Amino acid sequence: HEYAVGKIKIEHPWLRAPLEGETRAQLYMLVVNSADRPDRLIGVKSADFRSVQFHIAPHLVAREDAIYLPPLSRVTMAPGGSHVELVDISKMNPVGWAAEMTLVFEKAGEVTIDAAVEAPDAMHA
Repeated sequence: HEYAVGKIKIEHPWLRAPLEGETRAQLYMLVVNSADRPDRLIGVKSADFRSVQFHIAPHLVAREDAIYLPPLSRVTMAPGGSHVELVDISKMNPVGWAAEMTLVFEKAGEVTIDAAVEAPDAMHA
């Protein structure tokens, strides 16, 4: 599933469902900036959770609340690598469903995605 707005593409967003009793989960998506100018992912809007923390290379233990995207760049995400932490989850659809959220890019604007809800220990897709 690809989403696109402006020169931004978001490929195959998916998340690990939170473990029973837990309120955090990891989300993974390929973000591509095909513009000759930088962009910034500055917000993730959802009624499902309070906030997000981006963990991106280099220094994956450090977090940030936006992602600066250089021109002609991408962020690849997977378990053990770059990822988004969804923080203070109040509700999440079942495994096999999707979670609706809106991404806000400073230049490209807003796109609503449906991130696939995968098993809590899923490694792909």
